[PDB]
Amino acid sequence: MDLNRMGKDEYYVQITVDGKEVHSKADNGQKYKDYEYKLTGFDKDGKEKELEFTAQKNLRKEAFLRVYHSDKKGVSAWEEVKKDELPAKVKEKLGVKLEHHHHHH
Repeated sequence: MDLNRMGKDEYYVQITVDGKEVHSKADNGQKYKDYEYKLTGFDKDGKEKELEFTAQKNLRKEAFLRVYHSDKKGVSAWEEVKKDELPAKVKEKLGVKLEHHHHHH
C-alpha cells in the first residue's frame, strides 16, 4: 500500500443486485463460485460510473458500499456502511426534498 499522495476515488454504491454466483470461475474444475455485483457508483463530483466487482464471499445487501477507485486497476478495496454512518451531506447530494429550508425567522 503505497501512500505517496493517495488521491484515490470512492464511489458510494447501494447493493441492489445480489446472489449472482458466476460458476464460470470453475477454472481448475471445482464447484467454487465468485459473486457478481454490477451497479451504478456515485463519485464525489456527482457522476454515474458503471462498475462490476466480483467477491469471493456474498456481502451485505441493501447496504451503502464505499468502493475505492484508481486508474491502474479500477477497483480493489471497499467497505460496507449505512446512510447513518455516511455524512448527512450525502443526503443533501442525493435524496433531497422540497420544503427543506424550514427554519424559524
